Amino acid sequence: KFEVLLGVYTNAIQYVRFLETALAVSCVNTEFKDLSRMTDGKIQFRISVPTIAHGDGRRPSKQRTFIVVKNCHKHHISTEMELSMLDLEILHSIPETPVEYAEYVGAVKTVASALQFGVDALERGLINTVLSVKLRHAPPMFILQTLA
Amino acid sequence: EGVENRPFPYLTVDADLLSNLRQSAAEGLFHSFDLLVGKDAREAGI
Amino acid sequence: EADNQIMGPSSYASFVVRGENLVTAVSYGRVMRTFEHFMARIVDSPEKAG
Amino acid sequence: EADNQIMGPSSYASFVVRGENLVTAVSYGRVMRTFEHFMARIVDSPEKAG
Amino acid sequence: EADNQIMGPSSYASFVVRGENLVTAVSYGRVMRTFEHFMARIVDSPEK
Amino acid sequence: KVQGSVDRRRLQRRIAGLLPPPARRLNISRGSEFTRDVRGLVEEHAQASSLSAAAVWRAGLLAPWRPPVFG
Repeated sequence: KFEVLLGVYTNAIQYVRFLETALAVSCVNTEFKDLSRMTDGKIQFRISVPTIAHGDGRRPSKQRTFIVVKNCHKHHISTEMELSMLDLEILHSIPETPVEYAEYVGAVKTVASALQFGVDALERGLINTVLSVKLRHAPPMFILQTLA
Repeated sequence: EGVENRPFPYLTVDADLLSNLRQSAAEGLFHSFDLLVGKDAREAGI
Repeated sequence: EADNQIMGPSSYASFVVRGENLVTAVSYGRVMRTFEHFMARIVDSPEKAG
Repeated sequence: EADNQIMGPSSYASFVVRGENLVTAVSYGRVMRTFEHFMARIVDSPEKAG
Repeated sequence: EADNQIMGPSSYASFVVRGENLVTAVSYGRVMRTFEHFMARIVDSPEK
Repeated sequence: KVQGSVDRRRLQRRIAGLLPPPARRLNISRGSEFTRDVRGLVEEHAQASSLSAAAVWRAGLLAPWRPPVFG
């Protein structure tokens, strides 16, 4: 007699989205759905600098105007979710006996759990990379105490 | 420098961008900038 | 705490490429942010400043 | 001579920078010819072989 | 030319179909059709 | 209540697209279960060898997990 053996599965997960945290206050999020195709980003500012007409004869700054640009930072995140072929080959067929109905719904729960963990891994990786982007462009406090 | 001097529909925002700017840009906070003073402060020809 | 919750956007901003952007993406390989605003501020009302 | 005159065109087939082209003229410095035909190729039913 | 480069053979009466459904099977009106059908099979795959 | 950076449906259909095909069973038990397997085999060879879109689709669909030699 071949006994089927059931083992208890758990999903110790906290469903966190990037719009659920307060970190998204710092970031205006757009979903450019083709960012693998972008080679580079660009954004230009054209600051016109006004001056002060002065009574004393000084060398007058004739309409200074800065044109600065800002290149985008493009970095990808990659999770590596595994999936065994043993509970994958039974996903193609249909059950007709209750042992096949047991192992098929076990395979379905396995691929659905490991599939939604990859999404959660990408969300946590998204929040991690946003936080480290905010860390990388961050001077310490004792510098901006005087430079600001 | 990668700055394009082309004319543009420059969207006008209201934030005080030039808060201590010239002493910042002369020291080179920006990776690539261009200062246009006087006759070069115009729109370029197409 | 002075407050317990803050309002905010429920979904990400949608910026997909339109037909004009795709043509500029196919031929020259250069996409602008808002092609309708560039058309509105160059070839629809250029003298109307912003 | 089998003929003494030929039927040819009467004016130069002009082409000026129109509206849609002017955005790419100003922002990129890259104008194509017959932009509308490119829109007809890769936006309006691009599944049609030429 | 005894005829103006025209021959009218009844040989090309049965190979008007057998040679045709091979060159029209890759004529981009069926390649897109077969690939859209396979895309429909792909969309039919996970919903079960 | 809110929207994630990934939709589950797109990742689901991408995994369903990049899935390997199932290995071909061949029931030697019943002839009614045998004729369907041999019909699947001849249809597989037909759509894998005929000059159409089916051949290049199945050729891209194939993955090459080779077993090692044993002493």
